[PDB]
Amino acid sequence: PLAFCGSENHSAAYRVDQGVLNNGCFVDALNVVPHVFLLFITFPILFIGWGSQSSKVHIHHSTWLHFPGHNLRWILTFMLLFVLVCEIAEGILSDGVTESHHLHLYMPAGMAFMAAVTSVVYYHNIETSNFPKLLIALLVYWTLAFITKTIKFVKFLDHAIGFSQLRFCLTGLLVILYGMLLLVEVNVIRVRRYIFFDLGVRFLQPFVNLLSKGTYWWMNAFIKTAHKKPIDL
Amino acid sequence: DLQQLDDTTQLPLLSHFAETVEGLTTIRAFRYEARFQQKLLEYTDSNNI
Amino acid sequence: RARFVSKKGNCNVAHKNIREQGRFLQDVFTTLVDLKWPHTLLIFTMSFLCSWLLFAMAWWLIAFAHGDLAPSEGTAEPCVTSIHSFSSAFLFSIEVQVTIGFGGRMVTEECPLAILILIVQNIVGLMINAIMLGSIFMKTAQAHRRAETLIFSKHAVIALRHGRLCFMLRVGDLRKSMIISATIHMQVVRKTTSPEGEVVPLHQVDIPMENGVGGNSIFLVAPLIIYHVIDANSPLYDLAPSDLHHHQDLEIIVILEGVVETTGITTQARTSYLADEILWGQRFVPIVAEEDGRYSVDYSKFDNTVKVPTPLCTARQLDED
Amino acid sequence: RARFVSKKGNCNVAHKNIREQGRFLQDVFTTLVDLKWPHTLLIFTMSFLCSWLLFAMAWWLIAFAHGDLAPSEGTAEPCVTSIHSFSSAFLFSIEVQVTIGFGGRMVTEECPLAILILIVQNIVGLMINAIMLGSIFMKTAQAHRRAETLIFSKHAVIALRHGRLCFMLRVGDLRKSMIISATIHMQVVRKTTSPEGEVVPLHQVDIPMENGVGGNSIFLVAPLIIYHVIDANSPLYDLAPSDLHHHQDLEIIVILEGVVETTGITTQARTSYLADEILWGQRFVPIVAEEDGRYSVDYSKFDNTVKVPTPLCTARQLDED
Amino acid sequence: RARFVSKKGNCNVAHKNIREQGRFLQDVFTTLVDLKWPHTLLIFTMSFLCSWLLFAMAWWLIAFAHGDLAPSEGTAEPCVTSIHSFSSAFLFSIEVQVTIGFGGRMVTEECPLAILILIVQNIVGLMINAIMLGSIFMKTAQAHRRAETLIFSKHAVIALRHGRLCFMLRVGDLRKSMIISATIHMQVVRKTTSPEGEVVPLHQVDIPMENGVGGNSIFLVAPLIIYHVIDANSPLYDLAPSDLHHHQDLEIIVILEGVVETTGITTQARTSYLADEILWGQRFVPIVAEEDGRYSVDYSKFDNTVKVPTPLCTARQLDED
Amino acid sequence: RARFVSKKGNCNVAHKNIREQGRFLQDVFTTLVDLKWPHTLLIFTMSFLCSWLLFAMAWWLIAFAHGDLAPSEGTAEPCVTSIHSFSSAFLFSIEVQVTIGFGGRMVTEECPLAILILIVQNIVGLMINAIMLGSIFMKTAQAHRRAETLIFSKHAVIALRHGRLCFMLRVGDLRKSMIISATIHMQVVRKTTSPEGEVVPLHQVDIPMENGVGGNSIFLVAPLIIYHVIDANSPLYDLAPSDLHHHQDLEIIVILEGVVETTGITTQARTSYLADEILWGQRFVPIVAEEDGRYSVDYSKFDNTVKVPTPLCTARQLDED
Repeated sequence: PLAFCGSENHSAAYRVDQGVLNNGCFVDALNVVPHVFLLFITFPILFIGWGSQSSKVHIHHSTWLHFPGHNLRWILTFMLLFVLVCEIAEGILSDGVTESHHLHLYMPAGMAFMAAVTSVVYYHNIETSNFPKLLIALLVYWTLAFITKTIKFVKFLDHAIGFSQLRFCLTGLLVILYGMLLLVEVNVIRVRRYIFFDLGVRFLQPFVNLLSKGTYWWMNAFIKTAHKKPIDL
Repeated sequence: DLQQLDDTTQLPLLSHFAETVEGLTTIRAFRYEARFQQKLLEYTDSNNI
Repeated sequence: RARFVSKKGNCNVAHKNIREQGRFLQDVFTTLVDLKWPHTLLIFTMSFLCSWLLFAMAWWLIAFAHGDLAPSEGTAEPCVTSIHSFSSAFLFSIEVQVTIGFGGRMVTEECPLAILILIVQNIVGLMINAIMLGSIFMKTAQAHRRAETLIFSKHAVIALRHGRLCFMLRVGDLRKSMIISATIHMQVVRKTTSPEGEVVPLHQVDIPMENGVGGNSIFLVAPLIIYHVIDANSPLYDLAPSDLHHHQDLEIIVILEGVVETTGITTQARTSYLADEILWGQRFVPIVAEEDGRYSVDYSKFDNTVKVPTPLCTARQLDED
Repeated sequence: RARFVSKKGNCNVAHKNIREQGRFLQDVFTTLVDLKWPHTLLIFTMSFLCSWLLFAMAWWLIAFAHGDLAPSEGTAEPCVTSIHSFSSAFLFSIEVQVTIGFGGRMVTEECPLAILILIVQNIVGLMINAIMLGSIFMKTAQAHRRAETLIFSKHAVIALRHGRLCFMLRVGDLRKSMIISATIHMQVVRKTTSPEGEVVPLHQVDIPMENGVGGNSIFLVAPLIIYHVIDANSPLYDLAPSDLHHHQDLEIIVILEGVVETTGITTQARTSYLADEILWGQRFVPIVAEEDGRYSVDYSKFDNTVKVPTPLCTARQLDED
Repeated sequence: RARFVSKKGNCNVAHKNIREQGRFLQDVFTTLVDLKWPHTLLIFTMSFLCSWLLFAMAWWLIAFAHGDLAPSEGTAEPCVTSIHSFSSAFLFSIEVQVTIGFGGRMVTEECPLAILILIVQNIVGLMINAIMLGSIFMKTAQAHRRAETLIFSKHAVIALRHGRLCFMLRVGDLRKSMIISATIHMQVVRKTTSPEGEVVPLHQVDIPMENGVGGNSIFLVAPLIIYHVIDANSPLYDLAPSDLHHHQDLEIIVILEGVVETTGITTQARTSYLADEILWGQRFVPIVAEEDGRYSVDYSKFDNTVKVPTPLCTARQLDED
Repeated sequence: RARFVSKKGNCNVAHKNIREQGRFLQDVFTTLVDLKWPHTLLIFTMSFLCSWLLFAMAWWLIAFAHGDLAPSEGTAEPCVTSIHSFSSAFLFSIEVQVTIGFGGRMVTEECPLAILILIVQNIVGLMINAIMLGSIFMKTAQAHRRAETLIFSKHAVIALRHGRLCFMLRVGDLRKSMIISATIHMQVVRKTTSPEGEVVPLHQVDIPMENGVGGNSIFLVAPLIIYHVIDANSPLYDLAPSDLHHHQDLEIIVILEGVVETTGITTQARTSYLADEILWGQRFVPIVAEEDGRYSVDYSKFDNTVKVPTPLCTARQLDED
């Protein structure tokens, strides 16, 4: 039937007679809402701005500007992806112990995972087009995700679930990871202050994003166009 | 094709050294040491590319 | 050879190395209208379906937080009636935002926050309805599809008319609806070199359409012969008849523009003529006849060309007898 | 014998032997707007009724697939409630698509295919609603009905003016709304021979309207006299008064076009003047008089001509002293 | 004594004795937009309320013919549920045609002629919604109300500029938006006679606006001074300063027309300058100044003039010392 | 120091002392489109919410006047069913006006004044629906934000071409869709004096764009070096290269306007060039090359110059050896 937190209980666990946000299903349904906010603020502006760059309006390939904190932003985003796939597998092992698909264990972490991939490709599409006049929607996503994770963490600390059950440790890692993904305060205040405060080199390795430093995504163009062309000096 | 491009940039640097060691007294007469250093700068740059 | 605009009318430019993508984000409506059709229907049904999912999640959270979803109840009257699902609230967002309004799921007067969500859903659904249905009407109703039924001649000729060499071609309207205030722009495109050493690659310099008033304004009902007199001010003054071959740097673009009478949106039809598509010494066959009180146009003979004797040198040398 | 443009404004061209019929299907919108009125009413109600019938067959197959039409029921709820016929599903598809939504028949959340075909019926109903109501508004709002109220003169005249001989017709406006940027293109059409041997059957030669600056614009409030002065550049230069008979191939078409002020959509009004319809030696009567603080226009005296003493020879022979 | 166009811009013509009144019904749409505002709201309410009363009499005749108005009933289901009056059927026709659809009154599957009346009511209500809502938006979106925020000068001046007499006037835009491709047509209109005996009572002859390039196109951001240099080929060449009295047939009407930037619908502003409003020997004050980086335009200084010593001869007499 | 138009195209005028504020209220529609985006969102949701609150107070006075709000009831049916609050009548006004129609609250046939309030609410809701959805579509669909995607050169040049000095600059289009009938009006604006003593502070005098036919219309596919040849009739005839300093009163504005192929709404792009953005003795690089059968535009070389030898003197000094 697949409901949020099951029909398996005496009749339902949906009742809120203790209050709002004492229900674990309600604090996980509140944990959904910045990820669905970032998906429906990110997918039309990415499909308008960078799905329009088809053939016969190609790209610029020079002056990759690199808004700072860039290496630690991608290192923290890959640590966020690792702790989110641990929350997927922890919610799957929490779900399989009874029955009936208690859906609130892994559906907010899956929506957080898809919001994290669209956040990092939204940051890369901002950062290769070199204008910072966006990205405050990403900032209010990180503050919304931080306040919903710290309300989940303080309601985990209320019932004494501390450090033996692993969803306390994973929400504590995600609270300190969203607090270190409030690194966009360096981009608005400390460096470059947008809110209120090269040449014909075609090598492109030391000025590219850190995934393309890792898996060499710029070399896909050179391995593409060495077909149907010989490579001269 | 990139390996063959590495061999065709690796050849004129060693032929430049075989030019400039046998012709050292006449490259110190026609005072072109800065121009030959500019030529080996271009050759080692293309080799490292 | 690499030609400028094609025979159908789409250009061949590549537009590489655009420095700022922010100028593409300063306007979104021309980017939204200017997409292709499986992009346009995808952004249409994705904007409508994802707006119903976002407001469906908002109705599901309001029916969560009132405790309507718990069947363990008292006898208090709840917020929105018979929602006991997510997907019943997705059906409620379809019943609100399309304004179907069936009646098994109706808004009670219990929460004011549900009346706030209903006000925000009706306002954003009216705005998304106005923008996307006007955008799909502007996507269907645009005038660049009128250029497919404005035929041109496939070949252009250069022949003698009134003692002068005339660059003659043939445009053609094909349907019953006319084109109001149609205007011919003929431009020569070739790479030229200045006497002060300035080289430009596509020097789009104009040639005048010879009309009889000088201004370019045609009345295209019957297919007519657009002709340009070769004068010393015209830059086809030194065209040899042996110049007309392939790999010759010479291209002639024709630009026909006007407003469609039915739709009201200004169209533009265009074509090209390369140097191997210009046939010297020929002229077009007369394709107009009259029959039973009406003029008849034989459109199958549209680019049939008949050779005449023509003096085989330049029009500068036709001033020298 | 056979005229080009009829006197109310229709052009009498046949458009025979059209080879490429495949390029008519690359623009369906100009063909959809350019139909006649029973054809656009039939494609209107047939597109709406076939969309309702196709989705009604989809809802009937959904209720047949759930077993809802077979009334041997226990307690399982149908995925559309209270369908037990085809015609109940036709009333349900009518209630969904134009968003009436009564509530005897509503969607419950059992079949997910019912929610999918509800989304698909709302999306195709919004597309058919936007394209069809915009197409019938562009059909009834087009500006070719503004040529019915732009009354021209019935006969054009050729008279003496300022030492020259001027070809005069009279245009007229009928409404209190004006027409913005009204231009005039007077073209002669006759079967011309070239001096070099080219025969054009309808050679459209633009003659200038004499205006004061040379440019063709008028301010159409009063019914003013459009006049063209015959100089040696104009192709009426050798016209005799004995040449103006029937079975004479000489025709002047007058094209008046501008932006209608009320709609904002550009119109075109057109007429013709054959060689029997040009009165030699007469001129138009003055019909505008000043009375009671305003200006009277008498439209009953519109085509009324008075006879002038006029030299009965050609305009080239008026340059012979 | 009676001006042609007034200073506001309405035309003082009568249009008496219009014979062909049948062509006003050939365009019902431009007459439907061309009504005044209580006539537009009266035809809007009368079209919607008359269509609901027509289908209300249709649904009342259907429930009369099925006998559902007679409340002595068995267990046969009606054509439409809970109908027992005319006024309940009028509420049902309101619930169908503007697609509210409450559901206490709904249509059932007993009655196929009710389904035919529902199909005809949905088609005619969609057509009435399309033509009436597009006519309301084309009524309120037209651009003749843009001429209220286009100010002209109240006077026109004749002074000296570059040695010659120039007829100057001061057009001004009031708003922050632009008017795209704004053209000026100045038409001096008076009763002129011919040499050959023809009298024209309102002979609109043009004068060129002096732009330097000849083609009349300006850039109305700042209020600029539109001037026409009185050449020998101008019709103000014999205008003496004794001729600037009242009771004098001389009138210059100034036609500003262009496209509004916000709407895209083409406007036209018009005004006039009679012979007592044309002041000889004055010129405009400089009203444009600059402060803290921007240019400052004092609009209270707008039609203020300052007397300068000009000659008091004609422009013909200014060519002879 | 204080420039006329900025480089983004926004005009720096102040518009001080607008006296007649009441002529702004004769067009409410151009003020309604001409507001900013949070003001048009606030007037959109405030117009819809205030019409729902005004008719909700009307339905609450109807249900108070019938006595429906009293819970001490007998068996007489109310004229609106199931109203026992103000907020139930507010949900009923939401259910009527955007035509949701749930049907737990519905109009019965008791009150005639409820049927009159339903007719008045449906008419006023259709008028507010037509004007507000068309006004938000004309707000999101105007063409002045299409001017951001037209790139100009950031500097303008003066070079030798064909024996003369030519003021050259580079326009460029970044989109695949064309701009139909794109015209250029290059204007030079500076403070002039008359010989007779008239000082015009912001004098827009036009320079003609040299094209070859004497008309100013381009075909904008590739970025092209548009240019004006300095004649003795042009007012750049006495410009020295020593007069290209800062705080020289010289501004040249280049206006590009046309019809967009995507929407059909007329656009205008404009920019300016001061005396220190005009660089003497330079010319643009040729940026267009051909590659694999198409032309290619390298946009990074858009304003790069090469500094050619040029006679460092005026164009009047070019005419004297």
